[PDB]
Amino acid sequence: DPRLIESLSQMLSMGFSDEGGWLTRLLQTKNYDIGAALDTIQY
Amino acid sequence: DPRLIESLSQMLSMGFSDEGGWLTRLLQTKNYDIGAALDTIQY
Repeated sequence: DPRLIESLSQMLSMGFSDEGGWLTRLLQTKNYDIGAALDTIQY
Repeated sequence: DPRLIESLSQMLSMGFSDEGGWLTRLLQTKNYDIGAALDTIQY
C-alpha cells in the first residue's frame, strides 16, 4: 500500500513514532491523509 | 481502568478526539502519562 507507506514514512520523518500502533490507528481512521492526522493531533 | 477514563477525559478537554481509538492506544502505550503522550504527539 503506497499510501500507508508514504503517509507513515513521512510522519516518522517528522519525528512521530508508532508505539503500540497509535499512529497507524490514527492514519487508518484518517484514510492515510497526513493533513487530517496532523489536524487531529493539533500539530 | 479509571486511569484511562481520567486521562482520556483530560485529553478530550484539550480538543483531542479519540476517533478510531488512536488516543486510547497512545495513552495505553504511555501508561496514562499525559506529559509523555503530549511529548509523543509533539504538542
